[PDB]
Amino acid sequence: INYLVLLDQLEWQRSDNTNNFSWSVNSWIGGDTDRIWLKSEGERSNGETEAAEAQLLWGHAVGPWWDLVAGVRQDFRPASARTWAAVGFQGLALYNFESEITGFVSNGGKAALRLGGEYDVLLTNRLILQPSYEVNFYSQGLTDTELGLRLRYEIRREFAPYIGVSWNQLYGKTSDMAKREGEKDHQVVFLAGARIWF
Ligand SMILES: CCCCCCCCOCCOCCOCCOCCO
Ligand SMILES: CCCCCCCCCCCC[N+](C)(C)[O-]
Repeated sequence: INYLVLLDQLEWQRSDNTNNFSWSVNSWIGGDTDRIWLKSEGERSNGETEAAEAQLLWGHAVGPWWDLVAGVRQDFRPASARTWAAVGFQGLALYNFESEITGFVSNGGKAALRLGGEYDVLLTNRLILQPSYEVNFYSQGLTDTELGLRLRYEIRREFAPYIGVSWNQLYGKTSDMAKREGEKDHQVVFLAGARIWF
């Protein structure tokens, strides 16, 4: 009936001797009370997609801005794949906020939880500063946090180039493995990209 295509982040990322193209896409299709969400979010470098993740979710409205979502998450790595059942809650109001809390369950008793949010701070009607956060837990369990700041200029409302920074931290076993591989367990990542929706 209607739809929204929101390519929320299409961005090249630069940190310590790393470089990738990353994406975060969060789109939906349907009616006023029920919709199908298509989410996708991933990284590639050197023509090799290092990692990709997709979710297909039924969203049922529970109030003016919030949906209950239930569906499937599919993770891809070059030599492996993993399927999760997903259930959570998703809020979205364009030019205001997005917020999500989703749990995931997979075969081997594996569970995960993701918290995320962003909100728009209008500097002008077209220059918009967007702080964001994402928190990931895994249990077989806090694994990682990303605190972002993206400054976009809406040329068109449909094409908004931006620059930004993300403060990324690892925790616990993920942090210990990072250090064991000779790497810091935190990064400042620099971003250039575009936000596109229609
Ligand atoms: C509030 C905005 C913070 C601005 C931080 C500075 C961003 C500077 O970098 C912008 C251009 O670079 C972005 C990432 O680079 C792409 C990765 O590959 C490039 C290879 O050089
Ligand atoms: C279970 C997740 C909790 C999310 C908290 C939601 C905030 C409640 C108020 C925002 C809007 C609620 N509303 C109006 C959609 O019903």
